[PDB]
Amino acid sequence: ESTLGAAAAQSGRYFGTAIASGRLSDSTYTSIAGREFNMVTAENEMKIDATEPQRGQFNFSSADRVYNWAVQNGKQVRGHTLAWHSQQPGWMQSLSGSALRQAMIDHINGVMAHYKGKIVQWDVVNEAFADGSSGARRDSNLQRSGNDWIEVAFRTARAADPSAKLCYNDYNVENWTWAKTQAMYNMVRDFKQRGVPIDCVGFQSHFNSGSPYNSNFRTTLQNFAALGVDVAITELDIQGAPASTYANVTNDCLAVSRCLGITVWGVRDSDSWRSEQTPLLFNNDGSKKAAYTAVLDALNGG
Ligand SMILES: O[C@@H]1[C@@H](O)[C@H](O[C@@H]2CCNC[C@H]2O)OC[C@H]1O
Repeated sequence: ESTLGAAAAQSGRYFGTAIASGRLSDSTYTSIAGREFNMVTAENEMKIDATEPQRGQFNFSSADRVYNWAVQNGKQVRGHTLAWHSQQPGWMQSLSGSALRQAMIDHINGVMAHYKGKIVQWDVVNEAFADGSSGARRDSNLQRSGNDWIEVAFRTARAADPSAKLCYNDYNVENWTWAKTQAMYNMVRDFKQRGVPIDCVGFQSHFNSGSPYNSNFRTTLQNFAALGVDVAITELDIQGAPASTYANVTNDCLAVSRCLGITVWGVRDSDSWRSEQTPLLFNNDGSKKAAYTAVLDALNGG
């Protein structure tokens, strides 16, 4: 096949991108993204602050611009994200304890109701683990509300939209030997033992010199799949966009039956949150980089 999404679809997978609503007037952006991807994540518009800028007062305008663009262009949508320490609106940042817990639940219920039946995967909880050697939970208002915040978010989501696949998403959890990875593994294992409703694990896959790709990513993906969850590569970007690493990651997904697909975190290098690291598949002018060709060839089986 001639495009990433179509090539992925031949093996039953998707190839997605992050979409920014403010860029939906950019003809190069929309035409390349339209052609190449069959899955969309809103880069910012489905986050807590965007969707609930005042408590109880939802604003889906920008989110729906992304959603509607996706489905008008034949893509499915991953919802990102319902419960996270970052990009909280001010009103939620000030809450703690039981009041925060109620607001977290209310936010999940309101957003999922708006999209009920329409979104195939939700990143219900994002980035709950600390970096480094401890495997501890990240300090946040949510974590301070109790260790059960994650499980409660998942149980809330399962009740709100039983059709959605519920994902836990994080970064620096790709290398099988890292403490953070093992913390996430043991959480998912615990959730499956205690009946907590988790369907998928998202590996953000932000690879760079401080958190480099390792061939053991395939092992990580296999081992999580064996716990009885799907796995997905959710926010892939790679410092310098080396073709070799991009091919390795693609082949790791293709090797694991329950790897649903790959999303890259943007279209052109200049669209990237980390543009200075030139970490994506298209040049600033929209042309294909060497890494594009390596991914397409891997998806096509040679
Ligand atoms: O525009 C930027 C987004 O790309 C960025 O997205 C996060 C990358 C790290 N993982 C979670 C994602 O939501 O969020 C910051 C924003 O400024």
